[PDB]
Amino acid sequence: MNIFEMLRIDEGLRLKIYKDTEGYYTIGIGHLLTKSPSLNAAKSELDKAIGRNTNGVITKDEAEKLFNQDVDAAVRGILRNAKLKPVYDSLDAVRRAALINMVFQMGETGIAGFTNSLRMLQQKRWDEAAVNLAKSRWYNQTPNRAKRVITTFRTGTWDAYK
Ligand SMILES: [Cl-]
Ligand SMILES: [Cl-]
Repeated sequence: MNIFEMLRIDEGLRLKIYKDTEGYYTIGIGHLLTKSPSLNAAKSELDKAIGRNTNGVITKDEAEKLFNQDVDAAVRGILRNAKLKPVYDSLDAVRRAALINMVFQMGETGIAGFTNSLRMLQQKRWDEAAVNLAKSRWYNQTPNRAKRVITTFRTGTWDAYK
């Protein structure tokens, strides 16, 4: 298990534009296209992301390519952020994957709300951090995925994912 397999399990793969759990147009491996309500505004963004006229459909290769760029950007965003960096640097390899997952799902700005949990993770207070993480819209909206990420932070293993 690694960060790619992990995120591929949590987001799935769809080759045609779909709407995510929040109702936004997405495609591929959890690649958000836009928050507007317009399917046309989403086809245009897709087109622009792929470099071709897609008509809302892409191939497995194109989805994987966006996925590769999105993980890379998630990691780079963590490393550039003054609040996230130190947490990431303090974590072991498994737990780093867990933080990346959260950033890929919710963006550096969604993660902003986790001030308290991040401090607990930095301190290595696993159980406490797990409790605190769970008191969040995140956890209430996508409980199953939240449980898997949380357990990964609590345990430091990929058990939630075998
Ligand atoms: Cl893009
Ligand atoms: Cl879920």
